[PDB]
Amino acid sequence: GNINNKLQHLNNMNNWNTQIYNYNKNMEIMNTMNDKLINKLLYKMMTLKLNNMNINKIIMSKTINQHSLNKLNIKFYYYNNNNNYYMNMMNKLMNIMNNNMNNNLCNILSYYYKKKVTIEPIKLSYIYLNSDIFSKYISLDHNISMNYINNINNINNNKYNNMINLLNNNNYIGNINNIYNNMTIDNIPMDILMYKYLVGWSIVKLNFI
Amino acid sequence: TRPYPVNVEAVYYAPLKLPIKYGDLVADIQLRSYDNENLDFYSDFILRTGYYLGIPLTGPKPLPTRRERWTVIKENFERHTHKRLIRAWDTNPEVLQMLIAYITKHSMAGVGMKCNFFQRSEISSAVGQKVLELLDSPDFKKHL
Amino acid sequence: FRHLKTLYPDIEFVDLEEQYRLSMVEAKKRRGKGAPKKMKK
Amino acid sequence: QHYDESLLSRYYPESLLKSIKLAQQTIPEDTKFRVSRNVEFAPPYLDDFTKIHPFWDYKPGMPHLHAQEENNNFSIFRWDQVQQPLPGEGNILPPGVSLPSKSADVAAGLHKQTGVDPDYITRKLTMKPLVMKRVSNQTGKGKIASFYALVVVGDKNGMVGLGEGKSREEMSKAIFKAHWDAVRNLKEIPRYENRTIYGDIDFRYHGVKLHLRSAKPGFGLRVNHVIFEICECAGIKDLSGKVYKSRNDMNIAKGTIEAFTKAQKTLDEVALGRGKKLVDVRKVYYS
Amino acid sequence: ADLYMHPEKWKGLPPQRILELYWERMARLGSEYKPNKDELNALLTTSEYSNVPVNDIKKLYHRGEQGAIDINSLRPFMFDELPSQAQELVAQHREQRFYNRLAAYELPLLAQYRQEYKRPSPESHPVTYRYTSYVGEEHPNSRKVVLSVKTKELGLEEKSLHKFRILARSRYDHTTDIFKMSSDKFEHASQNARYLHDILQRLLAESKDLTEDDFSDVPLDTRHTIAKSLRKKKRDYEFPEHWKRPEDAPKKKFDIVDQLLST
RNA sequence: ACUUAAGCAGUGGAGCAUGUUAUUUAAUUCGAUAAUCCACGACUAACCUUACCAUAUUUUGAAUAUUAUAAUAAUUAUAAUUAUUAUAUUACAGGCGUUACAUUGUUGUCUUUAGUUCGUGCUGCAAAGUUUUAGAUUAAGUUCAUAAACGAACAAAACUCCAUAUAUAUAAUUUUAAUUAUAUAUAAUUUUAUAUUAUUUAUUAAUAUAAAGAAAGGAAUUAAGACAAAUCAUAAUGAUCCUUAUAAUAUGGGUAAUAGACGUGCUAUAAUAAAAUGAUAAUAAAAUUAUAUAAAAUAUAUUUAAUUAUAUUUAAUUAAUAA
RNA sequence: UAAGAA
Ligand SMILES: [Mg+2]
Ligand SMILES: [Mg+2]
Ligand SMILES: [Mg+2]
Ligand SMILES: [Mg+2]
Repeated sequence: GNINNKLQHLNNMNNWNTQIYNYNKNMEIMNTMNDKLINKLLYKMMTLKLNNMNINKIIMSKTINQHSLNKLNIKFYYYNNNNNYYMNMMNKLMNIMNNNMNNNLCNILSYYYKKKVTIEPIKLSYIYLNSDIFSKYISLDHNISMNYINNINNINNNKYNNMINLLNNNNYIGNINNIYNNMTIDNIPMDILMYKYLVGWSIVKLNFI
Repeated sequence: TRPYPVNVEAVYYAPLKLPIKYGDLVADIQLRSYDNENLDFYSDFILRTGYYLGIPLTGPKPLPTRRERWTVIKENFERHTHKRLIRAWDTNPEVLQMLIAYITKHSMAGVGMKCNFFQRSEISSAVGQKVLELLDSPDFKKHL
Repeated sequence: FRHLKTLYPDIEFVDLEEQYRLSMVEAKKRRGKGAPKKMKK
Repeated sequence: QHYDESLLSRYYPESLLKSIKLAQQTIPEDTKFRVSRNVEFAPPYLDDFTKIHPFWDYKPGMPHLHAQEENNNFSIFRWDQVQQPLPGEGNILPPGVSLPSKSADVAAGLHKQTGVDPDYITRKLTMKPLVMKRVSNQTGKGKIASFYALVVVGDKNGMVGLGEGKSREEMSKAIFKAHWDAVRNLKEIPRYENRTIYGDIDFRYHGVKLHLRSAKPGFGLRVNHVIFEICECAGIKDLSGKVYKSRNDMNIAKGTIEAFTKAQKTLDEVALGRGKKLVDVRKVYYS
Repeated sequence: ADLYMHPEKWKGLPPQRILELYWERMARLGSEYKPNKDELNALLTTSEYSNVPVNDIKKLYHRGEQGAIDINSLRPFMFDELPSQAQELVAQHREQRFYNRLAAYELPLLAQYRQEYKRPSPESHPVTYRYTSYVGEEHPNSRKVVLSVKTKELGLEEKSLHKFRILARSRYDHTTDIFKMSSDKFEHASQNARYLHDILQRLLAESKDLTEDDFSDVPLDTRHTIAKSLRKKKRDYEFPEHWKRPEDAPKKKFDIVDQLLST
């Protein structure tokens, strides 16, 4: 769980559903309450139907409200379920989230918040990739760690070897291309990423490692 | 083999800081967050932006973390306000406005910002407006 | 929720809570346990 | 290091030369860079950030906190698919894992555990369950039921084996373990002419008294049903016999195999032990 | 740009382009969307791109998902998607990469806007105004303006300087020589700044008007400053000068290797 | 081994405050009741809060939906549809009504958590068993060792996190507390050497003495059973009851009544202890200040002044700055 | 030419 690396630890900011700091505490309390109310509204908005006997129940996680200085971004994960020539109901829902010209949801929310609002829906293809969605749906280890540790040791040793080779052949060592010789986006990122695999479950606590 | 120019190399190193020439403080930027990660990342980004804009910026001075505490009757909860200070020196108002606009445009989730601007310069009522109305009303004017 | 019918008429949303409340109201009214008629002037 | 715009034109897009020029003009080439002790800005690998990666960068036209488009300019209209599928091969299969019959698994496991041939097990052995029971144990938290399976396996060529398996969950698992055990217990059964037993056998196995008698060619398997299944697996074709005292199926099954292996002596063994020639009269009558 | 709003011009183009334009039309118009024959013909042209019959695509075009109907869960995990928890880390890295690309290629462009510092002369500009801005917030304190000046930099004669300090009262701090006053009584900072400027003008005019009273008999009251100073700890002590022992300081010892390496 | 017992340090007969109970009351809103004891929540009850009492007053009410009307904007080709707001319409809403209204859940307390399953292997015909072992050691599962058993998963431990000590970075040392702040990293679950005691004989343990160390504390983190709980104010669902009233509003009253009884706290009953005074101001930490905070000064009590309490006036600070 | 089952 390397804290110095953004692929190897969850940012502590992400363990709050409302991610905000306002110098004006009144406004911060108001924004927290707004986020809770909008989450309840969005939950109400995830059930659709194409006439009777055609009910469709999208399952969304809790919203993640990212408040920045000039914008709010409401990110949420969701789970759903010849097609090129019409729009199914879930597509219509998401398109009213952002893409409609006249009365899209983010403009109305922008008035509610008095700051720009965007909505970021993220589809999850399985239901056991998110404990919240898995719970809302069922309402209606050593070897992997060893491989991960081996990869981390290999990357560290690779950088060390690179740097000593530069020193052989102040603190500024040399050009970046040689300090990071075999250290590319095509091998390092996915090998250092954490929480790739579900290693345990208890039906709703999902353990990802 | 592949040329990596200086701008890309600078991303892989600590941000550069321009020297302070007169020591005229022109603004201080206080950043606050309930976590320290986004706060420090954003502070580094502000330093980079300021360097390229030509602004001497000292650095994200650590300021005392405020602790708030709540007891639930005996479960303890607390909230930590982390605070960084970036001061700007020897810069024109317009460049500094550009800095503030740019870093506002590209701000991070959960970070608030207060900006004090110091501008050196040459030397050279609702109740009251209602009290008059009440006193010029027949109910009060009759006793006077 | 009620505004959604006017903003997005080509989407027909369903309020699960409201539908459950109506189903319970009709179920009580089938057993004869429904609310009496409110007195009127 | 500072580079000629001539060289950079060949390696970097046209729209990026301006920023590189301005950087090289604003950063003196003597600049000494320090690494940051506590804040990591660049990723842990090398990247010139000229290419938008389909997975590791925000998808263009997608709303998010740092989306630079306006609200009325996002270019994602189809929400049925994951917008950013995984990079590289498109999967995160751990090394040593495979993507998502019983005789095959028994054969593989037993070849790994004992070095026996899987092909022989899969293509030349036939299993036949003999007894399938629910036994139970009384424990302080109630009755715990177990499934018990006794099976026999053989190749109809003088090799037979009994196996017992036991499972608290499913009969499939108990039968699988019984099949495993039976293959592990494979023995060689003496047979006269590859069809019957050499003489007669009067064998006691615990409470079971077995009386087996060799039979003529064309004579069937006129025996207890458990013994019939064992004979079918072992390649015994002609046999007569009777069971006395206990007629427990498990004990019959187990004791008939000791009867076949221990209470039989081949003609060769007798001849060599006694130093005499044992001649089969019918074998010699027909030349 | 608005080609999706003009289905007439979809004639031609790649079939995938026509599909994207059709989807954009539906997404943007929402319920305001309505059938248009030219769009339907453009989609008939794509009928070959996707293995769908002409009749079926016209049926779906007219009756939508109803037409589709008229014509899982707990699946095995194919290891082709990440958990949302790992997707949070991927998003953290996407944010990092976005900022790195900004720092690589857009921040250097800001170097065009560098200006040389037009240092206002301290003698000419001795008054400092402090403004406050809470970025992205409606904070009541953003209207506050603070005016500070060192009184000896006001161009006052001694009698007028004394009168200034006497009239400033608690706003004047004799220890630092700082006259400071703040205003947040007006809704906007510009009003508060002009108000503070006007107060300063009245104070200076009265301080220079010695024709009636110079207040030379009134000494300078420093009680507010004493009360202020009692609330801050005063570490006003230094190591005795005569206790110092430079004789005891370590002396650099000659080292031949370093000198022969500075060659 | 909770508990007891012992020892140490207290508190403890009064007044008051605050609870509970009893009685009283229009109301004194609510809380226990299978024989030791025990009805006992308040991060603020003048109005509000409030749940209670008295007297007035409201009647589709706070919701959602249907159906009409009356307008108001948009669109057709002038009426019309589309919506928004009001009025009515009745399904209803509403309920600090019911636990003698049942379920789950959750919460509390307690017992057990080096143990439970699974997989192989082995023993017994088998149900079953998995064997040394009723192991050693520690305050402790603590630390170890061992066996036809060996693993795995969880659990425990390690780990982690505080704190402590140190290094780097940051601060143009006037936001000063650099004796500081807060990011990152390191450290220990300490280690070595003898001597004496014991030993399962050392490469063990304890004690003592030396040596190096700043090193001496704390928190969290899993399940399984048992019982309790409706201020379960830790919910949801269901059942049942009221619907001009068990819902809703206003005015005042009560929750503050006083024979008792008890719990808790505060102030005392004087000299190892109370009082007064102590201005270049002995010596803190942790908090708070945009639904504020209140400096210095002046005036009165008031007596040269000080102290103390108010008033007048609001300086600075929305804060490492000022209070 | 000797079969067992509940
Ligand atoms: Mg009251
Ligand atoms: Mg009242
Ligand atoms: Mg009801
Ligand atoms: Mg009531």
